[PDB]
Amino acid sequence: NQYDNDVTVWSPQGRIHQIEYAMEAVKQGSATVGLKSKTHAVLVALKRAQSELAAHQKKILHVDNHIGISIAGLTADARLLCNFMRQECLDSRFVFDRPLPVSRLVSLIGSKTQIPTQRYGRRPYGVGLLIAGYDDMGPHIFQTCPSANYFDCRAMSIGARSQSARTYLERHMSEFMECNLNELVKHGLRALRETLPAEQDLTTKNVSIGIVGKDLEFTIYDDDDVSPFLEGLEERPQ
Amino acid sequence: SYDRAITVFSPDGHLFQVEYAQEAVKKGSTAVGVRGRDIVVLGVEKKSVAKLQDERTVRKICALDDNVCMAFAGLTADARIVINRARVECQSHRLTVEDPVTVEYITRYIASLKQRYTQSNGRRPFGISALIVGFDFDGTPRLYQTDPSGTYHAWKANAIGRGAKSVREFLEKNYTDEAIETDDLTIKLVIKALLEVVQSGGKNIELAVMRRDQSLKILNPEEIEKYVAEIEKEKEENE
Amino acid sequence: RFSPYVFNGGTILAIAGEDFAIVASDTRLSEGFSIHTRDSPKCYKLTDKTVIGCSGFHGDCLTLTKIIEARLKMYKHSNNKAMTTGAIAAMLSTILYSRRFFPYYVYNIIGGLDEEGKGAVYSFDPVGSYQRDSFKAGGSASAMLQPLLDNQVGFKNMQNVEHVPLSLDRAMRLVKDVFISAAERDVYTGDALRICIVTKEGIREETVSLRKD
Amino acid sequence: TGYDLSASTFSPDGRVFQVEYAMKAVENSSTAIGIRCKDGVVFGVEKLVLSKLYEEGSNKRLFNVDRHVGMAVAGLLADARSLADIAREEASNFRSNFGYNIPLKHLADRVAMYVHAYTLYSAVRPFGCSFMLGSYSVNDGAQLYMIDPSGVSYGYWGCAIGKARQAAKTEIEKLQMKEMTCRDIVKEVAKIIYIVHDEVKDKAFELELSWVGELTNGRHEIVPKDIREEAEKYAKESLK
Amino acid sequence: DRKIEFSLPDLEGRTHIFKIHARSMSVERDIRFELLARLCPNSTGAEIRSVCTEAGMFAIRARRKIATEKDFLEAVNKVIKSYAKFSATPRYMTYN
Amino acid sequence: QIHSRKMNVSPDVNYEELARCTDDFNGAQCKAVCVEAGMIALRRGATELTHEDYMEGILEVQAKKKANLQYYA
Amino acid sequence: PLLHPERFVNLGIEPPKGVLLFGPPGTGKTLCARAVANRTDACFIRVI
Amino acid sequence: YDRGVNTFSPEGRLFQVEYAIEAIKLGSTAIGIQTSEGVCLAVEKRITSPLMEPSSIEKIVEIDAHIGCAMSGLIADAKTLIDKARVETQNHWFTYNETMTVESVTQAVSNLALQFGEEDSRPFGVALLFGGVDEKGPQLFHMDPSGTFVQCDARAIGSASEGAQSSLQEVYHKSMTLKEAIKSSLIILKQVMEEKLNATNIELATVQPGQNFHMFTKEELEEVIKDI
Ligand SMILES: Nc1ncnc2c1ncn2[C@@H]1O[C@H](COP(=O)(O)OP(=O)(O)OP(=O)(O)O)[C@@H](O)[C@H]1O
Ligand SMILES: [Mg+2]
Repeated sequence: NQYDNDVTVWSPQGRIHQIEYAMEAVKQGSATVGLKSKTHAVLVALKRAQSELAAHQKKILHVDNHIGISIAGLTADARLLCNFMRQECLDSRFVFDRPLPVSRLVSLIGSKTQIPTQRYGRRPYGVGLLIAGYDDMGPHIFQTCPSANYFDCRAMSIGARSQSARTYLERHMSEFMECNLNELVKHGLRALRETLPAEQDLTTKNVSIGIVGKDLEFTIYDDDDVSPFLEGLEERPQ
Repeated sequence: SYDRAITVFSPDGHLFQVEYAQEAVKKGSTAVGVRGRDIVVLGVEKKSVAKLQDERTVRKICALDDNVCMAFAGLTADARIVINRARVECQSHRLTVEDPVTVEYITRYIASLKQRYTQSNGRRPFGISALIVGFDFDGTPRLYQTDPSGTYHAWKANAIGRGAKSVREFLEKNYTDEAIETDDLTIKLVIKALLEVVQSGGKNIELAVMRRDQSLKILNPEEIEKYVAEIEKEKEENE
Repeated sequence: RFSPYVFNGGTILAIAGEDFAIVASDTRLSEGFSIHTRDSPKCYKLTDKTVIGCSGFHGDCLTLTKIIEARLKMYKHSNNKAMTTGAIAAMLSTILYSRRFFPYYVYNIIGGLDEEGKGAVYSFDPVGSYQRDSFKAGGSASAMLQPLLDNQVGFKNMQNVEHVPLSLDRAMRLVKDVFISAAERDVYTGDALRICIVTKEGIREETVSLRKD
Repeated sequence: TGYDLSASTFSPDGRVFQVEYAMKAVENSSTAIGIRCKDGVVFGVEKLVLSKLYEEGSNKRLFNVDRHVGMAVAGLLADARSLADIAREEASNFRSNFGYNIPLKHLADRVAMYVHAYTLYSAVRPFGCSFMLGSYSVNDGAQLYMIDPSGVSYGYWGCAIGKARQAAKTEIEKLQMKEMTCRDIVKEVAKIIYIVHDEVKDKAFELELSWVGELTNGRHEIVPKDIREEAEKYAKESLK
Repeated sequence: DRKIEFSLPDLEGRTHIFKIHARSMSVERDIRFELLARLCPNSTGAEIRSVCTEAGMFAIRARRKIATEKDFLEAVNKVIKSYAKFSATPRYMTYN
Repeated sequence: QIHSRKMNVSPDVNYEELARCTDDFNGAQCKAVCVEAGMIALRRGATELTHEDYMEGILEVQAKKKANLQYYA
Repeated sequence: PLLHPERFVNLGIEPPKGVLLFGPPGTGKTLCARAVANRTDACFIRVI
Repeated sequence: YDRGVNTFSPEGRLFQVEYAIEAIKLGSTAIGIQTSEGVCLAVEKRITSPLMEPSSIEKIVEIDAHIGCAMSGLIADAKTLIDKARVETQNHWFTYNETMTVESVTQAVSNLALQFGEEDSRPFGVALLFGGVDEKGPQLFHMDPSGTFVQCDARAIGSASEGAQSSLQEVYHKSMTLKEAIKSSLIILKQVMEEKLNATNIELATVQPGQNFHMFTKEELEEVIKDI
């Protein structure tokens, strides 16, 4: 147990436990699912209430006109990476006068989160960022982790009880490349409804859906515009 | 268990090293102070001269500016830094803004300087508590107090030091809603309050008053002995 | 030795309407006694209700435009809304004063709609003082346009003439007439006329040719 | 053991266990091998698919440091990304100060001294990475290097980094690598990977082959063995 | 096989505990118990019953046969505040 | 997988995914996860098991529980 | 299991056979043991 | 591992900020209610001495001429947060000629509370209630030492916080009026405090759209209490 105190201290098994504990902070937050077609990349999150009459905490937040991210984990590390995220997006607009390629922006994050996972004096960032974007070669779905690894993927679900969402995505990933937004969005939010206890339903007040498109700027819909998306659904087989 | 740091919390949310600084205040000599109609007054006890020293270097009552006073408790070393720092701020305020310094402004400086002095590790906080009395802000008499946590606060009658709980309970049954006019009556209230000293020798009281227009008027042990005589004159009505 | 400033010419016109705003400029970029191009407009659509014009030294015009467009995004993600017309004029005055001892050689005019739906024109100086006006004309031909608009828009020095507010169609032909007369006597003006109209339904554009000499 | 916390402390017999602990963290990573022929260097990495949602080419371990220099990392992948950016930055200053390409003998010295500096102070820890360096030139030929987490860096003809470090170099040394061409090497690298535990107790894998030498004119790039697919056609015939 | 642990009741537990240990005693029929469950932040079921027994002992210090609200309020200071805190109550002015 | 032979397991459960989160357990604690997961489904009257049913059975072995911790949005 | 020994077998599970109670003192350890001695309908053995 | 802001748990978590949430619990209660007519706000004083001057105890401070405030927990950390919250509304008017919205006030406040160990100290010990009427109407927000920021419709914090919330969720609805919500708020107060409710135990503060002044009640508070 004496090796379980700092980021610097290695173990006699070769595993640093402080990085292994920051993965556990990702499982505290709620579930969120991102996926993409050939032309459209949609990530869908799940709000959580604090009390019975407070507003629900937002998950999806706009970054750039072609980049939007989701969140899972500490809200302190959330806005701290967002302010680093927005600063790098407008520097390429100010210098190069082009939007950033999405694949090389995430490489700046892995260089950003590597220093506080090696030097003493700062904990690792407990955060679960899902990233959707548009470079010149189509849509992308990215995830990160507090071990500073970033994974390109075509579908991903992270957060609380998100293993049941992964099983839905693996047996329907062959259908994702062809279908358009009227069902591609509700292919995604059929995966959230297995990350729920079996007695309540995904309502209009607890879900956010963000869409960025090839000809569409990144747009966040919540609590009023979810009703054209929740129409035309079946119930759970209970 | 867990204290040994000014940055850690208790499992029930406490700062014990900040709370231990208030325990050092209770080793000091008591000093009281009231405000009145025009004349403010503050007195200290427990002089206890030791037969072989000069007594003009053991003074507990100082003036920051021309119309504000100071009385403290705690340990003598940390008071000298706070007094010498506050003389600079109540003089540099006058240079940047041509007004005289209000009694409210100098207490926020002492509290905020003690505030940031508590936050960083490796900085032992001040173990003193102070009384700031001044009828300076446009003819209005006021008195405030401080705390080692760094919370400036306003009372109308105050007691500190080793035995403040008896005196503060004494003044609640004694400070009349009838305002103590004929200001020797208000001075006799303090001498009646300081009569409940730790030994009450009579000649160990150093009362200092201010008539809100003149400078500080340190009382002599002949005028204060006259006020101790009339306190025994009113005590003759018990029989 | 090296000198950091040069004059490039240009002429910017703005008129605050009752429920509209018109911003006009030429597209001639010159230096000394040479013509760089005949297609370089000075209009810049900041928001859907605000257009800015920038004259003077062209290197500072390209810099100052990109600084404002960065701070529009910095306002929005911090406040979940867009800037107003008056908020941009308050922000621009702090940016121009921030280099007080090495000033931008840029004359600025901001025209657009307020929060009530009416026209608003703000004029500037290269150090950062501003005021709200009804019509201003900045640039190289500034002296050739202000006395005529005092006669037609402000109705100054006129007798027995009612003060009808300027309609949209009457304001279009006043803009098209002043730039024809200004391109005759000024050498830094011609080759086109870009006109931007800001209303409650968006921003329209229109291009009128001038003499090419 | 207790006397093994800091990297700036010695044991009573005279070694630092924090360097010893980080070496066998490289042991748990999958096998990446390297080999050079007489006119080139051929890399090869056994890389396993995580579950299914990997998108066929993500998070690769065949980097590209310079015009003629690349890496074959194994171990903690995030720690190798920060270390690869040092070698990208180190080769740029040699260009800007001397005007020509970095020699591989000088490049491995600059990197290994940088790895050495994280094994001395109590504030930082040693790296958990080991990697390869291969290059080719016309005035120097082909070279192949090897850097441990401690910082020892010298040259090989062939190597392996991962679980099967010993189990791969047993059958590397039975090759006549001094005279083969690096087109014949590519079909021979793929059988070394597939002999030792490609998907036996694991789930799945995918082979990556990097490539530098005389046929690329000094360039470093991935193989065109998506073209004609000949590595897997020749190595899967070794089932019996 | 099963590790059942016992913790402290948050607020709804304690308000139910006061209604158990004080239903069989002569009290005023208008008092509230939720104010009492505030003032016992880190307390057990044994400490709550000791407050209920002590409040009746104040009624025998005076000459009463029913318990008032101030009988319980003095009992909280007798049980908890006489032993849990002595520096934080008089020198309290850091928190209001 | 051995001790779960006698129950109604729904066939979307990977024991390799359970070995991801279960670590430093002996053979008997692995049996204890299998016993406790059968009774959690008995609480709500479920007829078969799920991967979520084992994950709550894991935390019950070392006797954990989770709230809304108001850090995590 | 002492009153319905059916649903454990009719689903295919086995009940646990050993329960420990731990926590702070005066919390109610003895009460839960004292209350199940009331409603047991079975052999109950206190052990000193 | 429970004495450091630079150290995680095997389960989550801190274990340092969780202890900072506990420091709010030993404060005084405070209730704020958002209504379409405006935002009312109530607090309890807990005056210790009669010689103690009452107006030197602040619980409602005026952040700006259309934004009020409320606090609980540690008084020493509260005066630091009120200082920049007055300055950040003042810097915004200097560079924009407009009033900063109530939501974006707390954005500036939360950017420094999440800097306790994240520079290159300890977290704070104070929860805050922010009420105000901006261009989106009346607003009511809430924060914490962990920087977690949220909008509430009616919130009660401090001591007696959880016990107030259960009774406060009972009587709240969307179509309230301002004068109804004021007398509804201090029915809750006299049920959660131990002293008899009078004109010296509590103080009020309201804000209206056309009445951006008067974030205080000066002995009209005696009229509200006598008609309870
Ligand atoms: N949850 C509860 N509800 C009601 N009363 C309680 C509760 N917990 C404790 N008590 C009261 O506290 C008294 C003492 O409790 P008890 O001695 O059973 O605690 P314990 O945990 O068994 O102590 P120990 O751990 O020392 O054995 C009991 O007589 C009971 O009346
Ligand atoms: Mg017991």
